[PDB]
Amino acid sequence: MDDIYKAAVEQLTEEQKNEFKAAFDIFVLGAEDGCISTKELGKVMRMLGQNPTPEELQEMIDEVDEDGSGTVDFDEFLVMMVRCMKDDS
Amino acid sequence: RMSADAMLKALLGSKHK
Ligand SMILES: [Ca+2]
Repeated sequence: MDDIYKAAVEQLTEEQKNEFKAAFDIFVLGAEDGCISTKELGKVMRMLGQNPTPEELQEMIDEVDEDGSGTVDFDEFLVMMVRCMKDDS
Repeated sequence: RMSADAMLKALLGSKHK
């Protein structure tokens, strides 16, 4: 196999990053170091037109947690975007 | 949950697409 996600990330232009950087911030509005733990993410949901629970939210974090830290970062989050590039399944 | 497309419209609907 290969890395269709890790590759895209590196192959990102200021045009895209500039967008991702947006959420990253709102996804960590109130963080201590600069990560996510639902507490912050969920905050956006309510605005996104939804509101996931703290027990499930983890999914949005475990979906891109290749460190075992629990929180998402510019490394894990970014990928969280590539995985949801375009819907064509 | 939620597609980047949607998270890009709400969270950051401005300066997008
Ligand atoms: Ca993590």
